[PDB]
Amino acid sequence: RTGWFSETWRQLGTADRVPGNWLLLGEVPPALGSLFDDPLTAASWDRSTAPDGVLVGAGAAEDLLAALHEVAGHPTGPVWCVTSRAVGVGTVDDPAADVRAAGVWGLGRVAGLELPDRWGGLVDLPERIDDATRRALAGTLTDGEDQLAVRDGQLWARRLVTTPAPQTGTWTPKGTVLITGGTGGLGGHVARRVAEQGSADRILLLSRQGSAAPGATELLEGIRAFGATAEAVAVDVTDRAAMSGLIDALAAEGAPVRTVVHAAGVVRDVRIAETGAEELAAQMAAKVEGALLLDELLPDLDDFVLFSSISGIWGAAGQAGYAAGNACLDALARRRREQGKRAVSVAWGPWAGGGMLTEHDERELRKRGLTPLLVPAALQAMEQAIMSDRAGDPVVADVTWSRFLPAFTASRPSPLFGSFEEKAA
Ligand SMILES: NC(=O)C1=CN([C@@H]2O[C@H](COP(=O)(O)OP(=O)(O)OC[C@H]3O[C@@H](n4cnc5c(N)ncnc54)[C@H](OP(=O)(O)O)[C@@H]3O)[C@@H](O)[C@H]2O)C=CC1
Repeated sequence: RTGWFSETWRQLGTADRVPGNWLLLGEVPPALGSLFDDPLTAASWDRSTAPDGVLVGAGAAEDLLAALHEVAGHPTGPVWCVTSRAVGVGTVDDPAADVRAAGVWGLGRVAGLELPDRWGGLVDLPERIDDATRRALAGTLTDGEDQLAVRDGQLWARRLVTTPAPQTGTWTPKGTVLITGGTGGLGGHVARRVAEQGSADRILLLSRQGSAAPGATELLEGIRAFGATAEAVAVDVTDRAAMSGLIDALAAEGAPVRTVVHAAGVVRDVRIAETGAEELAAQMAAKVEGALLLDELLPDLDDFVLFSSISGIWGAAGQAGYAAGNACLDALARRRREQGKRAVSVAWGPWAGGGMLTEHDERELRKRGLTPLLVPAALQAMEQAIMSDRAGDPVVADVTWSRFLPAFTASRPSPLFGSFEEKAA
């Protein structure tokens, strides 16, 4: 049975300062630096002394990555990371989405899994740090929650819960459908689904390999049987000149892009300790910079569909960059909807039937309570997510909680999944 889940936030039921010898990294603003008496910086810290805590001010995943490299191999107290505009609590005073800040949370969750005894947590604060905000943070740093937000002086804690699955009509995309990563595994399944519907004029499969991609010839032949024209174009989704050229040429033909499905991306297994800034950027490029470029160049679309991952929802060891990029996608969908435009980001669990996952990957996933979604089930859930009468960003995965939770929490407890614990209501 296909699991549908969503992020939600629980309002929790405060100090004037934070005692001790703290190390402040990244950009900690003056209204927070003043909570600490004589705090250390990266420059002033004598690495032989263990600070009582670390506070990292991060605007993007790279900032948190840099801070974690600074403290690697040195004893410190808990490492806490503060952001702003990184999460949407669902209150009236929620700020507008900051795509790059959201990446901090994707990476930070992975830090919790890789460095379970060292990682403190994430706190999202309002942009303007008033006295109420100062006190909420101080109480948090002085006092098991590790994914927190401050809104109107109150603390909220992040949770993952079930939602209802949308019950919708049929997805019938029209005109030109652009599928980035379209010659890949999931891209190909989506391409065939679109073709089968018989609603579109043109299906464009975009990837760096284009028509030179393995399997592309057979994929295109199969699509071309159904009525729409189809082509594979060899284009880097991060290349502004190439992307703008393609989009402009289609509009000039009277066949402008009307739907985007963004499945371009890469996945690597590299611990934070082994991930440099350049590699982090390479890991995030197609997924994040591609999506941002698409959003910019295509303000008027019927649909803008981002293929995200459970990695950006709850994290996995070795997936810092992958998780960060996926968290960015979820934020971009929120941002685009705030601008009055259609967008959905579906945070998928593993799929069966090819792509990123090898036969062996699939068997290890099942071990930790993740069963690959069958392709028909996944595609149906995709249609449901797109055609939903209400905006949301769904998490869609086949999770067996009795196996998943003990594996996920083996090295570190997780209040995120409270609703799946023994006797949870
Ligand atoms: N398989 C799964 O279980 C899961 C997949 N996802 C997401 O689905 C998407 C596709 O996954 P999947 O089909 O498995 O993976 P694939 O590797 O099969 O497909 C990825 C595609 O992205 C393309 N790509 C990578 N970089 C660029 C770039 N700079 N410009 C244009 N295209 C690029 C690749 O082609 P090329 O190298 O030719 O450029 C390839 O076609 C990914 O974004 C992934 O994160 C999410 C959750 C689960």
